[PDB]
Amino acid sequence: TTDPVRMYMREMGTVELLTREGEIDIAKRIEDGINQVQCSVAEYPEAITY
Amino acid sequence: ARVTVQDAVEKIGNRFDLVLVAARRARQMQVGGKDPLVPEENDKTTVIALREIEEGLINNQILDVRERQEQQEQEAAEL
Amino acid sequence: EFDAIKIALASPDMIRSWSFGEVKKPETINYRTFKPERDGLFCARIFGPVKDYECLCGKYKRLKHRGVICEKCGVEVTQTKVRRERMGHIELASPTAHIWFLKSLPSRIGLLLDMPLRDIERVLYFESYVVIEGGMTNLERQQILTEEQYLDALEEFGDEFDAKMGAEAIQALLKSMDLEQECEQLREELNETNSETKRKKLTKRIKLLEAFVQSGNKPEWMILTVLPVLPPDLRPLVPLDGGRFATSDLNDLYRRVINRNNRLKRLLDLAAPDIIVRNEKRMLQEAVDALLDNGRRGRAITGSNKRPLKSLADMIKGKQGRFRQNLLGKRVDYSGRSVITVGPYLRLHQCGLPKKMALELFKPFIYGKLELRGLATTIKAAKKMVEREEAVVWDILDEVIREHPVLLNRAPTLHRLGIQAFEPVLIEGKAIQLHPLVCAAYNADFDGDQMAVHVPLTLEAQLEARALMMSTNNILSPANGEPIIVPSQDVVLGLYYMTRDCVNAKGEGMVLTGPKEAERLYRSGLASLHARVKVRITEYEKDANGELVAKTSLKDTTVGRAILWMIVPKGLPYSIVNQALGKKAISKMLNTCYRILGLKPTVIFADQIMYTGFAYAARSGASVGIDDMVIPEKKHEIISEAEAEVAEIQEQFQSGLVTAGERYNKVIDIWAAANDRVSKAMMDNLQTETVINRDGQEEKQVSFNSIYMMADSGARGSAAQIRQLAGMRGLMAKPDGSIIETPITANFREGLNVLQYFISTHGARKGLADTALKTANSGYLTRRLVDVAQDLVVTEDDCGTHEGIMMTPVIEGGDVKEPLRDRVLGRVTAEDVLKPGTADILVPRNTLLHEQWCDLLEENSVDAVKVRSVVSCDTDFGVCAHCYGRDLARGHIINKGEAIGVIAAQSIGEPGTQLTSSIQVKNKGSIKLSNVKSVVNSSGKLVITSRNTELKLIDEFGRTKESYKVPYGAVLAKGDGEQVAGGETVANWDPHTMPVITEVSGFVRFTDMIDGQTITRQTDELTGLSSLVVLDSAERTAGGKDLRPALKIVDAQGNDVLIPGTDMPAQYFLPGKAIVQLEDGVQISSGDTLARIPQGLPRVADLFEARRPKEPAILAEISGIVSFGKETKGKRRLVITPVDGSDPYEEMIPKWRQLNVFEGERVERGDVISDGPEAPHDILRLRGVHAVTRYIVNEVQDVYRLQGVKINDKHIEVIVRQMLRKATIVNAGSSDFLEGEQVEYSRVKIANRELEANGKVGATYSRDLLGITKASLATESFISAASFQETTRVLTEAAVAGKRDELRGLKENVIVGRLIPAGTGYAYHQDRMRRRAA
Amino acid sequence: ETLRVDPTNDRLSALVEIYRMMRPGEPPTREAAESLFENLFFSEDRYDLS
Ligand SMILES: [Mg+2]
Ligand SMILES: [Zn+2]
Ligand SMILES: [Zn+2]
Repeated sequence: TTDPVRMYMREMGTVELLTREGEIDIAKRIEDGINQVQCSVAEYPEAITY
Repeated sequence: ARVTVQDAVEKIGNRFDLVLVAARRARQMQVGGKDPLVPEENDKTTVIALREIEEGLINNQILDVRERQEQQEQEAAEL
Repeated sequence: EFDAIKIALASPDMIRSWSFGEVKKPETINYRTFKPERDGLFCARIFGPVKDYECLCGKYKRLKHRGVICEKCGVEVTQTKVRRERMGHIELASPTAHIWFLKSLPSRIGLLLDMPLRDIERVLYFESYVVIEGGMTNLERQQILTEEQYLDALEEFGDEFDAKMGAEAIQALLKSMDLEQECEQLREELNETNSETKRKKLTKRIKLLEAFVQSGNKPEWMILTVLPVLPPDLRPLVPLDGGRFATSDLNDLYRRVINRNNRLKRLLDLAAPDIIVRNEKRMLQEAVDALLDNGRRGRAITGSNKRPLKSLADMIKGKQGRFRQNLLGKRVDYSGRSVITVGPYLRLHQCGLPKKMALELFKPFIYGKLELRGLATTIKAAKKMVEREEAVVWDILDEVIREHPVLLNRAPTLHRLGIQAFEPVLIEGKAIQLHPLVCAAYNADFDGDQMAVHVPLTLEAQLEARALMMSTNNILSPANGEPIIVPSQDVVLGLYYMTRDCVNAKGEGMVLTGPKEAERLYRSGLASLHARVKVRITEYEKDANGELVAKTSLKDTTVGRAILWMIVPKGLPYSIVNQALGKKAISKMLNTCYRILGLKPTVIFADQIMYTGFAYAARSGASVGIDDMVIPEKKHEIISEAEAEVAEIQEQFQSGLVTAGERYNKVIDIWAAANDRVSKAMMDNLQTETVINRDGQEEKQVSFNSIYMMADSGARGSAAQIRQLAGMRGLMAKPDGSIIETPITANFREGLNVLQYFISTHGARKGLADTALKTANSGYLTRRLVDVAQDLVVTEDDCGTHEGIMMTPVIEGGDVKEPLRDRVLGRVTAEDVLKPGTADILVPRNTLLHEQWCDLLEENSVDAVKVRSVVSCDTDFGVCAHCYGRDLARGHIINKGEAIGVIAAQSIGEPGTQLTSSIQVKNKGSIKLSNVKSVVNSSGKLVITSRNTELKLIDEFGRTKESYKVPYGAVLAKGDGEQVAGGETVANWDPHTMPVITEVSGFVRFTDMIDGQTITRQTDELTGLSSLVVLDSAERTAGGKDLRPALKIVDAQGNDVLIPGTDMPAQYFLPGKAIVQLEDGVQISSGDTLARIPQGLPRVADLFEARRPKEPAILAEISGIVSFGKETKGKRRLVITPVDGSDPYEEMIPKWRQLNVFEGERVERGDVISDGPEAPHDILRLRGVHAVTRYIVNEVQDVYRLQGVKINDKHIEVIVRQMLRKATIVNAGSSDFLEGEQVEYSRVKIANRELEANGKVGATYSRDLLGITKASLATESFISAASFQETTRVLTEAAVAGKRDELRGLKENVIVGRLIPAGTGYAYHQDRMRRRAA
Repeated sequence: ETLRVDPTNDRLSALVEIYRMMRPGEPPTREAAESLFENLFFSEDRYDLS
C-alpha cells in the first residue's frame, strides 16, 4: 500500500529512542562542534579585526 | 407561402446546394444590393429566394454571371 | 482561422514560455478588502487586472493608457478577459513524476524503461535505489538495490558508481537513455531471436520508441520540473450574496502544491536530515499527483467536508467533463419549453406556439422591426414597449413570425425525427399545439410530456430548417421506406368505422351518380354511412408517360368509401379504398400515393385524411362500455373441465404413477390448452356476434362491437389485451422464472381476488424495472454506435467497382421471413442479373432499383441478385453515393455529402427500447439438394455422406419456398429432382444417434479392439445380442488408453474392401459410448451404421461489440484432408493435409467434446469442425468480408425481426464497415510499415496504389475486425477517440506520440465549433479543400 | 483441508497474522495484537448486537 504517512512511520520506526544520558552526550558533541568552529575562528585574524 | 421545397429541389439538385444558393440570394435581397425578381406576397426573403429558385431564373450559374457582371460594371465605374 | 490540432509534451522552457509569472505564495485574496494578494494564486502582475482597463492601485483608471504597467504595483492595464487567458507557473524544487505517465494501465515510464511498475513506485516513494548508468563494475543499469545493498555497493565500490533515488533517479534514467542505439538493438532482437509473446511485447516497445523519436519529444519531460497553473477566471473565487465565497477545489490543490513547495525550499535552506526531506518529497509527489488527477491515490479529501474534491482530470474526463457537458452539448439561448397539446386544426407544416413564448423568444427581432418602423426612437424605448405589451407590438410580432420556422424537440431525441421545424401559428394559451400525425415520429403522447423550441437566428439556418427539417419533408423514416406520418389512433378508428358494410342499412343497394350525392345522402340522413351501393366513380391512372388517363365505371362499394373517395388524389386506383382500411391499409395508401404522385399531393392528402378521420370519428360515436366485452358462456365450463383434469393429474401423482416434473409439464400444458380454448371461444363470441336480417332469415357479419373495432382497426392494442379483458389472463411467472401451475382464471371484467392480483403485481413490477434498465442500455448502445461511425460521409459520386454481396431471401425452416423484393428495393446492382433463360439482360449493370424494377423482378423468376454494398466499397474516407443506395426521407439516390453513419447508427439503436424430429415439409414443389454426396442403401432409400447438404424446395418459378439444414447421415425417401408432395418426410435421420455410416458393403470386423480394455462384453436383457462395446477413458487400461478401437471391412475372400471409386478402406475409430451392434465378420450394405452413438438487446450489443463466444465453433484454417495426431493430452492434434500446398498445420482440440467430421473425410476452409456459435474473427479470417457482413446482418436481423421491427440493411452494413477499418500488415515489402503493425485499411490502400501503379511490389495485409468500443478509439484523430470513452489513456497515448489531428469527421468540428463536413457545410469544406495547399 | 492450507500453528502467530492482515505494512506487536482482537468482536465498546 502507498499511504505515505505509513511509509513515513516505517522509515522512522527503525530509529530507536534515547536514554536520558544520551541526550547529554549528543549535546556535548554539539558543544565540541561549536567549540571547534569557534577555535577555527580563533586562528583567523581578519574576522577578529572585522 | 412555401410548404414544400420540392420544386426547388427539382431545379437545383443535391438538396444542400439549394440552401447555399437561396442563402446567397436572400442576402442579396435583404442587404439592399438588389430587389426581388418575382412579386412578393409579404413573404420574408427566405421564401422570396425559394420562389425565385422555382421560377428557374436563379441558380448558382446565373448568380455567378450576374456577380461577374456587377464586377465588370464596377471596373467600368472606376472612371 | 487555423488548421489541424497538434498535441505534444511540455518542456520546462515551453512552460516558462507560456507563463506570465511565478506564483511564489499560497495566498488567494486579502481578507479585509478583497483585492488580490501579490503575488498569490490570484495576482495582478501575474495574470491580469481585476476591472476593465484599470490598475489595482488606481494610478491608471481609464483608457488614457493600455500599454503601460504601473510601477507602484505591477498591472498590465488591459481587458479583464485577459485574466481568463494568461497562465502561471510554479518552480517545483524537487522534481516530480507526472501521474498520467505513471499510473495509467499502459504505463509509459513503465514500458519506456522496461521496468515493472511496482519497482518504479518503490523508487519514487524513496523505498529503494536504482543505478543510473553506473558503469560496468558489478551493477547493471536497471538493477535496483535496497539501503543495505547500497551500503554494500558503496563500501565495495567507493567511486565510478551512480545511483540516486526518487524522482531525480527516474529523471536521470530517462535523460541518460540513447534511443536509437536501443532501436538498433531491438531490431536485431526482432531479426534473429524469436520469443513469440515476449517479442510481440518487444515489437510493441520498438513501435513506441520509433514513434517517440519520430516525434519531437524528450523522455525526461515525463517528469515535471515546472508545473503550469490555470488562469484565475477558470478557478474563480467569486462573491455569493452574503459575504461568503465559492472557491473551486483547484484553489485548494494549487494552495497545497505551492505550500509544500515553499516548505521544501525552506527545508533545503535549513539543511534538514534525510528522513524529513524524503517525507517532504513524497508529500510533494502526493500533492502534484492529487492536483493532476485525484483518485489514483488514497483520495485526498477537502476541508470541512467528507466529500472528495475535484481535480483537473475530473474536469476533463467523464459525464461532467468539458467534452460531454460543455462542448458536445451546450445550453442554448433563444429556446423555450412548455407542455404540448393537440390542436387538430393544423396542416402539418405548422404548429401552435404561445403568444407569450413568441414574444419572449423573438425579442431582438421585435426590437429591430420597432426601431425600423420608428415607433421606438431608441432601443430602450423598444424594451419598455415590449415590456408593457402595448397593442402595436402584436402586429409586429405577427410580421416577424410569418415565414420563420422554429425547431420543436422532445427530450429523448433518439432518431433524427426528434427535431423538426414548423411555422408558428400564434395561440391564445400557454401550451404548444403540436400536429397529431407528427407525434408518432416523436414517440410523444400528450400525458404531460413537455417539448422545447429553438429558433434559427441566421438566414442560412432558416433556409436549412425549411429545406431540410420542415415537417413536410420527413414523411419517410430513415430506418426504412415506410411512412412515419402514419395516422395513429382516432383517425384510423374514424376510417374503420367509415369504410365498412353492414348487410342492412338505409339506402341498401341503391344507385348513386358519384361521391357528391353520397355525401348529400349521408349528411341529410336518408341513407346510412355504410350500405352496399353501386356508384359511378372516375379513376385516373398513369398509363401513358406521366399522363392521367381517365376511366369511369359503376363500382359496387359502400357509401362511406365513396365519401372518402373525394379525398384520394387523381393518380390512385379505386382499389385502395375498396377494402376495410385498417392501419396497415392506410399506411399502404400513403406509401402508394408518395411513390406515385410525389411529395405535395401526399402531404395535402395526409392532412385531408387526418381531418376526415377526426370528423367521422366524431360522427362515429365509437364508445367503449361495460356491455362491450362479451363473456363466453363456454368460459366456466372449460374452467370446470380443466379443474377436473388437474384433479385427475393430482390423483395420478398421489398414486405414485408420475414424478413431479412430468406432472408439472402436463398441468401447464392442459392450462395452456384451456386458455387456447377460451381464446377461440371469446374471439368467435365477439367478432361474429352481430347477426341481423335482410330480405330473408338471417346472415352473420363482422361485429360492430366497440372493442372489436378498436382491436381490428389496429388503433390501440391487439388480441392479447382483448384476451386479458374477456377470457382468462394467461399463466403468470413467479420471480424464479418458473411459471405457476394455477393460472389466473379471472379477467378484469370479472373481479380479481387478492391472491390473483398479488401474483399479477410481480409481472407488472418486473415489466417496469425492465423498461427502465432497457432504456438506459439502449441509450448506451446508440452512443457507442454513433461514436464509432461519425467519420463516414458520402463523399464521391461513384467509385466504379465490381464488388458486392449476394442478396438472397432469408427463408429458413419455415415460410418467408423477408422476401427478395423488400430487401433489394433501394439498393443497386453490381453486375447485370439475367433471366432464368440465360443471356437475357433484364437490368443493366448498375441502375438504381426502384419499385417498377422490383415489379420487373417479380414478373420474372429471379431468386438471387448481386448488390453493391458499402462494406466492399473502394472509396477513400467514405462511401460513394452510387454504392450506398437511396433510402432517406426522399426517394431518390443519396446526395453527395449527407452523413449516413449517424442516421445509420440512430436507425439501429432507436428500436432498442422495443426489443425483448424429421422433415415436416409444409409447401409443395420440387426437391433440390446442394453440396450433397449420398449413396443408395439396400432398402431403396438414400443415406447421406456429406453434411453440407442444403435442402431447397424449388417450385415451378425457380424460387425457394423452404430450406432445411440436412443433418449428416439421414434416410432420404425420394431422390433429387423428383416432384415431392406436401407433408412427405423425405429424410428421416435419428437425431439422438450420430451415424457411423459408410460407402462400403462387406464384413464388419474388429481391428485394434482388445476385449476388457477397449471393449467390454455386454449381454443384453431386452434384445439379447451380446457384444463388445467401447468404454470410457477411466476404465480403459494403460495399454489400450492411447490405442483406439477401429472398424474395418473385408469381403468374402478376406481381402480388404476398398471404397468403390478410391483406394482407402473405411477404418473408423469409435469414441466412448459408441455401441458396437454388429460384430466381427458380419455383412452390411451401402451406408449401414457400423456403430451407433446415442446421447434480445444484449445479443445486439454482443454482435456489434463482437465479443468472443463462450463455446466457439472451431473451423479449419486451410482446406485439406483431416487427420488425427497424438492422443490423451486433454487435447488432440488436428492435422490438415492439403494436396497442393504445404501441409504441416495442427490445432489443439479439447478431445472431451463431440467433433463433427470423421478422419476419413475432407473439409473446406471456413467449414465447421464442430457446432455452436462462432466468433466473427474466424468468419472474417477464413471465409471473406462478404461472409462476415452477411453473418452480422442475418443474426441481428433475426434479433430485430423477432420483435417485428424493420431496419434496412444498409445501416448494419455501414456499422460493419466502421468496425473493420484497422488491418495488420503481414508482408511489409516496399512499404514503410512492420510485420505486426496495426494501421488503418485506407492508409495502406493509398500507399499500395502508389506503389502498385509503379513497378514495385506492394504490401499484403490481414483484415482485422474490431469491436465498436475498440475500433472507435483506434483512430487517426484523437478528439473523436477522447470525446466519449476512456480519456486519460487516449490523451497520454496521443501525447507521447506527438499525434496530429486534422479534424476529420464531425466530432472534432462539433468540438471546435465550425461547419460540419457532411451537410450544408460540405460545399464549404470542398471549397476550402480545393483552396488548401493548391 | 483448511488446516492443511493454514500457515500458522499457535495462538501468537494467529494474532500476528490478523494484526498484520488488518493494518498492513507496519510490523506487529503482541499486546497490540491482543488488544486489537479484543476490540474486534469481544469488546463491549466497538462491537454490539442488539
Ligand atoms: Mg409521457
Ligand atoms: Zn498600481
Ligand atoms: Zn462504392
